[PDB]
Amino acid sequence: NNFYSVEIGDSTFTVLKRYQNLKPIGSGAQGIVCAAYDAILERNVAIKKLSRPFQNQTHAKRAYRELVLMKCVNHKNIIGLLNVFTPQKSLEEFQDVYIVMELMDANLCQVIQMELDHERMSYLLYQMLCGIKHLHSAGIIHRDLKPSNIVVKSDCTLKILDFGLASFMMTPYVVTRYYRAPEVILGMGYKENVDLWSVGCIMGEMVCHKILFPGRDYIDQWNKVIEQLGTPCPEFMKKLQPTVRTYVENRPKYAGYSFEKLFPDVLFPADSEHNKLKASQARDLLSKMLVIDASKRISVDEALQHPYINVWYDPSEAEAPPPKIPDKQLDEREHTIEEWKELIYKEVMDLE
Ligand SMILES: CC(C)c1cc2c(-c3ccc(S(=O)(=O)NC4CCS(=O)(=O)CC4)cc3)ccnc2[nH]1
Repeated sequence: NNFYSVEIGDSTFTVLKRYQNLKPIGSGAQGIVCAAYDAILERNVAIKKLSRPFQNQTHAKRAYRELVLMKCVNHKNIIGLLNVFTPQKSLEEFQDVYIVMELMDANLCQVIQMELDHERMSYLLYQMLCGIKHLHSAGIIHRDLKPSNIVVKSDCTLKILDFGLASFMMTPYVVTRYYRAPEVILGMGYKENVDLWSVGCIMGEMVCHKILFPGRDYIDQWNKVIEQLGTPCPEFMKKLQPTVRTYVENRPKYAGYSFEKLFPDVLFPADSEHNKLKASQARDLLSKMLVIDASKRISVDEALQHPYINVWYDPSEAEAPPPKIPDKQLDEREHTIEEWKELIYKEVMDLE
Protein backbone atom coordinates (compact mmCIF):
# COMPACT_ATOMS: atom_id res chain seq x y z
CA ASN A 1 0.00 0.00 0.00
CA ASN A 2 1.12 3.54 -0.88
CA PHE A 3 0.11 5.12 2.48
CA TYR A 4 1.02 4.84 6.17
CA SER A 5 -0.65 6.27 9.30
CA VAL A 6 0.85 8.20 12.24
CA GLU A 7 -0.87 9.65 15.32
CA ILE A 8 -0.46 13.41 15.72
CA GLY A 9 -1.97 14.40 19.06
CA ASP A 10 -5.57 13.18 18.99
CA SER A 11 -5.59 13.07 15.16
CA THR A 12 -4.53 10.39 12.67
CA PHE A 13 -2.48 11.52 9.66
CA THR A 14 -2.66 9.01 6.79
CA VAL A 15 -0.16 10.17 4.16
CA LEU A 16 1.88 9.08 1.13
CA LYS A 17 5.11 7.21 2.01
CA ARG A 18 7.22 9.96 0.37
CA TYR A 19 6.38 12.23 3.37
CA GLN A 20 8.28 11.34 6.56
CA ASN A 21 9.02 12.58 10.11
CA LEU A 22 5.78 14.56 10.57
CA LYS A 23 5.72 17.22 13.33
CA PRO A 24 2.79 19.51 14.29
CA ILE A 25 3.35 23.25 13.56
CA GLY A 26 -0.17 24.72 13.65
CA SER A 27 -3.90 24.26 14.05
CA GLY A 28 -7.26 25.89 13.37
CA ALA A 29 -11.00 25.44 12.82
CA GLN A 30 -10.26 24.43 9.23
CA GLY A 31 -7.64 21.79 10.11
CA ILE A 32 -4.25 20.71 11.48
CA VAL A 33 -0.80 21.22 9.93
CA CYS A 34 2.44 19.21 10.15
CA ALA A 35 5.95 19.91 8.94
CA ALA A 36 7.45 16.93 7.08
CA TYR A 37 10.34 15.73 4.94
CA ASP A 38 9.58 14.90 1.28
CA ALA A 39 11.96 12.01 0.38
CA ILE A 40 11.40 12.50 -3.39
CA LEU A 41 11.86 16.29 -3.60
CA GLU A 42 14.55 16.11 -0.87
CA ARG A 43 13.15 19.08 1.08
CA ASN A 44 10.84 19.98 3.98
CA VAL A 45 7.15 20.67 3.32
CA ALA A 46 3.95 21.54 5.23
CA ILE A 47 0.95 19.15 5.19
CA LYS A 48 -2.57 20.38 6.07
CA LYS A 49 -5.28 17.80 6.85
CA LEU A 50 -8.88 18.85 6.14
CA SER A 51 -11.25 16.50 8.00
CA ARG A 52 -14.62 15.93 6.27
CA PRO A 53 -14.60 19.41 4.60
CA PHE A 54 -18.04 18.73 2.99
CA GLN A 55 -19.70 18.45 6.45
CA ASN A 56 -21.23 21.95 6.34
CA GLN A 57 -21.49 25.02 4.08
CA THR A 58 -18.83 27.19 5.80
CA HIS A 59 -16.13 24.49 5.80
CA ALA A 60 -17.06 23.27 2.32
CA LYS A 61 -16.95 26.73 0.69
CA ARG A 62 -13.64 27.61 2.36
CA ALA A 63 -12.01 24.28 1.45
CA TYR A 64 -13.23 24.38 -2.16
CA ARG A 65 -12.09 28.03 -2.54
CA GLU A 66 -8.70 27.18 -0.98
CA LEU A 67 -8.16 24.24 -3.37
CA VAL A 68 -9.17 26.22 -6.50
CA LEU A 69 -7.08 29.33 -5.70
CA MET A 70 -3.95 27.35 -4.72
CA LYS A 71 -4.19 25.50 -8.07
CA CYS A 72 -4.37 28.73 -10.13
CA VAL A 73 -2.24 31.22 -8.11
CA ASN A 74 1.58 31.23 -8.43
CA HIS A 75 3.21 34.23 -6.69
CA LYS A 76 6.28 34.39 -4.43
CA ASN A 77 4.33 36.25 -1.68
CA ILE A 78 1.43 33.74 -1.54
CA ILE A 79 2.00 30.24 -0.03
CA GLY A 80 2.53 27.76 -2.90
CA LEU A 81 0.90 24.39 -3.63
CA LEU A 82 3.11 21.28 -4.04
CA ASN A 83 0.63 18.37 -3.94
CA VAL A 84 -2.88 17.28 -3.02
CA PHE A 85 -4.17 13.83 -2.09
CA THR A 86 -6.75 11.68 -0.35
CA PRO A 87 -6.03 8.19 1.10
CA GLN A 88 -9.63 7.03 0.45
CA LYS A 89 -10.02 5.04 -2.79
CA SER A 90 -13.49 6.08 -4.02
CA LEU A 91 -16.11 8.83 -3.93
CA GLU A 92 -18.24 6.58 -1.72
CA GLU A 93 -15.39 6.15 0.80
CA PHE A 94 -13.93 9.70 0.47
CA GLN A 95 -13.38 11.45 3.84
CA ASP A 96 -10.23 13.62 4.13
CA VAL A 97 -8.18 16.07 2.02
CA TYR A 98 -4.42 16.65 2.44
CA ILE A 99 -2.86 19.82 1.01
CA VAL A 100 0.94 19.91 0.65
CA MET A 101 2.58 23.36 0.74
CA GLU A 102 5.89 25.22 0.99
CA LEU A 103 7.21 25.20 4.58
CA MET A 104 8.08 28.56 6.18
CA ASP A 105 10.02 29.22 9.41
CA ALA A 106 7.76 31.41 11.58
CA ASN A 107 4.66 33.64 11.67
CA LEU A 108 4.43 37.45 12.02
CA CYS A 109 3.33 37.18 15.69
CA GLN A 110 6.92 36.04 16.35
CA VAL A 111 8.43 38.94 14.33
CA ILE A 112 6.23 41.52 16.16
CA GLN A 113 8.01 40.66 19.43
CA MET A 114 11.36 41.76 17.85
CA GLU A 115 12.80 45.22 17.17
CA LEU A 116 13.16 45.58 13.38
CA ASP A 117 15.53 47.83 11.40
CA HIS A 118 14.07 50.00 8.61
CA GLU A 119 15.44 47.76 5.84
CA ARG A 120 13.69 44.64 7.17
CA MET A 121 10.48 46.41 8.24
CA SER A 122 10.06 48.13 4.84
CA TYR A 123 10.86 44.89 2.92
CA LEU A 124 8.27 42.87 4.89
CA LEU A 125 5.67 45.59 4.23
CA TYR A 126 6.58 45.71 0.49
CA GLN A 127 6.00 41.95 0.17
CA MET A 128 2.67 42.09 2.00
CA LEU A 129 1.62 44.83 -0.44
CA CYS A 130 2.70 42.72 -3.49
CA GLY A 131 0.74 39.67 -2.26
CA ILE A 132 -2.35 41.80 -1.65
CA LYS A 133 -2.20 43.55 -5.02
CA HIS A 134 -1.80 40.20 -6.82
CA LEU A 135 -4.96 38.94 -5.13
CA HIS A 136 -6.80 42.20 -6.01
CA SER A 137 -5.76 41.79 -9.66
CA ALA A 138 -7.75 38.52 -9.74
CA GLY A 139 -10.78 40.12 -8.05
CA ILE A 140 -10.00 38.63 -4.60
CA ILE A 141 -10.27 40.98 -1.59
CA HIS A 142 -8.91 39.31 1.56
CA ARG A 143 -10.52 41.27 4.41
CA ASP A 144 -9.00 39.09 7.18
CA LEU A 145 -5.24 39.80 7.11
CA LYS A 146 -3.56 39.30 10.51
CA PRO A 147 -0.14 38.39 11.96
CA SER A 148 -1.11 34.72 12.49
CA ASN A 149 -1.86 34.12 8.76
CA ILE A 150 1.37 35.67 7.43
CA VAL A 151 4.63 33.66 7.51
CA VAL A 152 8.34 34.45 7.08
CA LYS A 153 11.80 32.90 6.68
CA SER A 154 15.16 33.85 8.24
CA ASP A 155 16.10 35.61 4.97
CA CYS A 156 13.20 38.13 5.47
CA THR A 157 11.07 36.60 2.64
CA LEU A 158 7.29 36.61 3.30
CA LYS A 159 4.17 34.65 2.25
CA ILE A 160 0.43 35.07 2.93
CA LEU A 161 -1.19 31.75 4.00
CA ASP A 162 -4.87 32.24 3.18
CA PHE A 163 -7.35 33.77 0.73
CA GLY A 164 -9.63 35.49 3.27
CA LEU A 165 -13.35 35.71 4.06
CA ALA A 166 -16.30 34.23 2.12
CA SER A 167 -21.19 31.78 8.54
CA PHE A 168 -22.38 30.12 11.78
CA MET A 169 -20.27 27.21 13.04
CA MET A 170 -20.04 24.87 16.04
CA THR A 171 -16.41 25.40 17.11
CA PRO A 172 -14.18 25.94 20.14
CA TYR A 173 -11.97 28.25 18.03
CA VAL A 174 -12.39 31.98 18.82
CA VAL A 175 -12.35 34.57 15.99
CA THR A 176 -9.76 37.39 16.04
CA ARG A 177 -11.26 40.72 14.88
CA TYR A 178 -8.54 43.24 15.94
CA TYR A 179 -7.36 43.87 12.32
CA ARG A 180 -10.76 44.36 10.64
CA ALA A 181 -11.56 47.66 8.92
CA PRO A 182 -14.24 50.15 10.11
CA GLU A 183 -16.33 49.39 7.00
CA VAL A 184 -16.32 45.67 7.93
CA ILE A 185 -17.00 46.46 11.61
CA LEU A 186 -19.96 48.75 10.80
CA GLY A 187 -21.41 46.65 7.92
CA MET A 188 -20.77 49.16 5.14
CA GLY A 189 -19.74 48.46 1.56
CA TYR A 190 -16.01 47.92 0.96
CA LYS A 191 -13.45 48.15 -1.84
CA GLU A 192 -9.83 46.95 -2.31
CA ASN A 193 -8.27 49.34 0.26
CA VAL A 194 -10.17 47.55 3.04
CA ASP A 195 -6.99 45.43 3.18
CA LEU A 196 -4.78 48.55 3.74
CA TRP A 197 -6.48 49.18 7.11
CA SER A 198 -5.25 45.72 8.17
CA VAL A 199 -1.68 46.37 6.91
CA GLY A 200 -1.72 49.59 9.02
CA CYS A 201 -2.75 47.66 12.16
CA ILE A 202 0.02 45.12 11.49
CA MET A 203 2.63 47.82 10.80
CA GLY A 204 1.67 49.79 13.93
CA GLU A 205 1.98 46.58 15.96
CA MET A 206 5.46 45.86 14.47
CA VAL A 207 6.55 49.34 15.65
CA CYS A 208 4.90 49.44 19.11
CA HIS A 209 4.96 45.68 19.87
CA LYS A 210 1.38 45.87 21.15
CA ILE A 211 -2.00 45.16 19.52
CA LEU A 212 -3.40 48.55 18.44
CA PHE A 213 -7.13 47.87 18.85
CA PRO A 214 -7.65 44.79 21.10
CA GLY A 215 -11.47 44.78 21.29
CA ARG A 216 -13.50 42.10 23.12
CA ASP A 217 -16.37 42.41 20.60
CA TYR A 218 -17.27 44.69 17.63
CA ILE A 219 -18.68 47.37 19.99
CA ASP A 220 -15.51 47.46 22.10
CA GLN A 221 -13.50 47.32 18.84
CA TRP A 222 -15.07 50.55 17.58
CA ASN A 223 -14.46 52.26 20.93
CA LYS A 224 -10.73 51.37 20.84
CA VAL A 225 -10.41 52.82 17.32
CA ILE A 226 -12.05 56.19 18.06
CA GLU A 227 -10.12 56.51 21.38
CA GLN A 228 -6.81 56.56 19.43
CA LEU A 229 -7.75 58.13 16.07
CA GLY A 230 -10.68 60.39 17.08
CA THR A 231 -14.42 60.52 16.23
CA PRO A 232 -14.80 60.61 12.42
CA CYS A 233 -16.10 63.77 10.71
CA PRO A 234 -19.79 64.35 9.74
CA GLU A 235 -19.08 63.45 6.09
CA PHE A 236 -18.27 59.86 7.19
CA MET A 237 -21.30 59.71 9.51
CA LYS A 238 -23.58 60.44 6.53
CA LYS A 239 -22.43 57.25 4.74
CA LEU A 240 -23.82 54.95 7.46
CA GLN A 241 -27.25 53.30 7.66
CA PRO A 242 -29.65 55.24 9.96
CA THR A 243 -29.64 52.54 12.67
CA VAL A 244 -25.82 52.36 12.61
CA ARG A 245 -25.49 56.15 12.30
CA THR A 246 -27.59 56.83 15.42
CA TYR A 247 -25.32 54.41 17.33
CA VAL A 248 -22.02 55.94 16.09
CA GLU A 249 -23.18 59.55 16.57
CA ASN A 250 -24.36 58.67 20.13
CA ARG A 251 -20.95 57.40 21.35
CA PRO A 252 -18.85 59.74 23.51
CA LYS A 253 -16.72 62.07 21.36
CA TYR A 254 -12.93 61.63 21.22
CA ALA A 255 -10.29 64.03 19.85
CA GLY A 256 -7.76 61.24 19.15
CA TYR A 257 -3.97 61.58 19.13
CA SER A 258 -1.55 62.87 16.48
CA PHE A 259 0.61 60.25 14.71
CA GLU A 260 3.62 61.96 16.34
CA LYS A 261 2.18 60.91 19.73
CA LEU A 262 0.88 57.47 18.66
CA PHE A 263 4.25 56.51 17.14
CA PRO A 264 7.10 58.64 18.62
CA ASP A 265 10.76 58.56 17.51
CA VAL A 266 11.72 56.33 20.49
CA LEU A 267 9.87 53.41 18.82
CA PHE A 268 11.96 53.67 15.64
CA PRO A 269 15.63 53.51 14.87
CA ALA A 270 16.28 57.25 15.02
CA ASP A 271 20.00 57.70 15.79
CA SER A 272 21.60 58.54 12.42
CA GLU A 273 20.26 61.06 9.88
CA HIS A 274 19.37 58.03 7.68
CA ASN A 275 17.20 56.52 10.39
CA LYS A 276 15.63 59.90 11.30
CA LEU A 277 14.39 60.42 7.74
CA LYS A 278 13.09 56.82 7.55
CA ALA A 279 11.21 57.23 10.85
CA SER A 280 9.46 60.33 9.45
CA GLN A 281 8.52 58.41 6.28
CA ALA A 282 7.27 55.38 8.27
CA ARG A 283 4.99 57.63 10.35
CA ASP A 284 3.66 59.32 7.20
CA LEU A 285 2.70 55.90 5.71
CA LEU A 286 0.93 54.89 8.94
CA SER A 287 -1.01 58.18 8.91
CA LYS A 288 -2.33 57.27 5.42
CA MET A 289 -3.29 53.61 6.22
CA LEU A 290 -4.89 54.10 9.65
CA VAL A 291 -7.70 56.27 8.27
CA ILE A 292 -11.26 55.47 9.35
CA ASP A 293 -12.92 56.83 6.18
CA ALA A 294 -11.93 54.47 3.31
CA SER A 295 -12.57 57.26 0.74
CA LYS A 296 -9.66 59.23 2.29
CA ARG A 297 -7.42 56.20 3.00
CA ILE A 298 -4.43 55.36 0.70
CA SER A 299 -4.70 52.78 -2.17
CA VAL A 300 -2.45 49.69 -2.52
CA ASP A 301 -0.57 51.24 -5.48
CA GLU A 302 -0.07 54.56 -3.67
CA ALA A 303 1.40 52.52 -0.78
CA LEU A 304 3.72 50.63 -3.16
CA GLN A 305 4.92 54.01 -4.52
CA HIS A 306 5.44 55.57 -1.05
CA PRO A 307 8.99 56.74 -0.17
CA TYR A 308 9.27 54.21 2.70
CA ILE A 309 8.39 51.29 0.39
CA ASN A 310 9.43 52.21 -3.17
CA VAL A 311 13.15 51.36 -2.71
CA TRP A 312 12.11 47.70 -3.23
CA TYR A 313 9.82 48.23 -6.22
CA ASP A 314 10.03 45.57 -8.98
CA PRO A 315 7.26 45.27 -11.66
CA SER A 316 7.74 41.48 -11.99
CA GLU A 317 6.59 41.34 -8.33
CA ALA A 318 4.23 44.35 -8.05
CA GLU A 319 2.78 44.12 -11.61
CA ALA A 320 2.63 40.35 -12.22
CA PRO A 321 0.15 38.75 -14.65
CA PRO A 322 -3.24 38.21 -12.91
CA PRO A 323 -4.38 34.72 -11.81
CA LYS A 324 -6.68 32.92 -14.25
CA ILE A 325 -9.61 31.96 -11.99
CA PRO A 326 -11.78 29.37 -13.81
CA ASP A 327 -14.84 29.17 -11.53
CA LYS A 328 -16.90 32.28 -12.26
CA GLN A 329 -19.15 31.31 -9.31
CA LEU A 330 -16.34 30.89 -6.74
CA ASP A 331 -17.94 33.20 -4.12
CA GLU A 332 -21.68 32.58 -4.74
CA ARG A 333 -22.54 28.89 -4.26
CA GLU A 334 -25.22 26.88 -2.44
CA HIS A 335 -25.02 23.07 -2.43
CA THR A 336 -26.11 19.92 -0.62
CA ILE A 337 -23.64 17.78 1.35
CA GLU A 338 -23.36 15.14 -1.39
CA GLU A 339 -22.86 17.92 -3.97
CA TRP A 340 -20.03 19.58 -1.99
CA LYS A 341 -18.52 16.13 -1.40
CA GLU A 342 -18.43 15.38 -5.13
CA LEU A 343 -17.22 18.88 -6.04
CA ILE A 344 -14.33 18.67 -3.57
CA TYR A 345 -13.51 15.02 -4.47
CA LYS A 346 -13.45 15.92 -8.18
CA GLU A 347 -11.09 18.81 -7.39
CA VAL A 348 -8.76 16.57 -5.31
CA MET A 349 -8.75 13.82 -7.96
CA ASP A 350 -8.76 16.61 -10.59
CA LEU A 351 -12.02 15.42 -12.22
CA GLU A 352 -14.70 17.64 -13.84
C1 LIG B 1 3.94 29.05 12.38
C2 LIG B 1 4.95 28.69 11.31
C3 LIG B 1 6.00 27.73 11.82
C4 LIG B 1 4.27 28.12 10.07
C5 LIG B 1 2.97 27.85 9.89
C6 LIG B 1 2.84 27.33 8.55
C7 LIG B 1 1.82 26.85 7.71
C8 LIG B 1 0.39 26.77 8.14
C9 LIG B 1 -0.65 26.95 7.22
C10 LIG B 1 -1.98 26.86 7.60
C11 LIG B 1 -2.29 26.60 8.92
S1 LIG B 1 -3.99 26.47 9.39
O1 LIG B 1 -4.70 25.83 8.33
O2 LIG B 1 -4.03 25.92 10.71
N1 LIG B 1 -4.59 27.97 9.49
C12 LIG B 1 -4.60 28.75 10.73
C13 LIG B 1 -3.47 29.77 10.69
C14 LIG B 1 -3.36 30.50 12.02
S2 LIG B 1 -4.83 31.43 12.28
O3 LIG B 1 -4.81 31.99 13.61
O4 LIG B 1 -5.03 32.32 11.17
C15 LIG B 1 -6.06 30.16 12.22
C16 LIG B 1 -5.94 29.43 10.89
C17 LIG B 1 -1.29 26.40 9.85
C18 LIG B 1 0.03 26.48 9.46
C19 LIG B 1 2.12 26.42 6.42
C20 LIG B 1 3.43 26.48 6.00
N2 LIG B 1 4.44 26.92 6.76
C21 LIG B 1 4.13 27.33 8.01
N3 LIG B 1 5.00 27.82 8.95
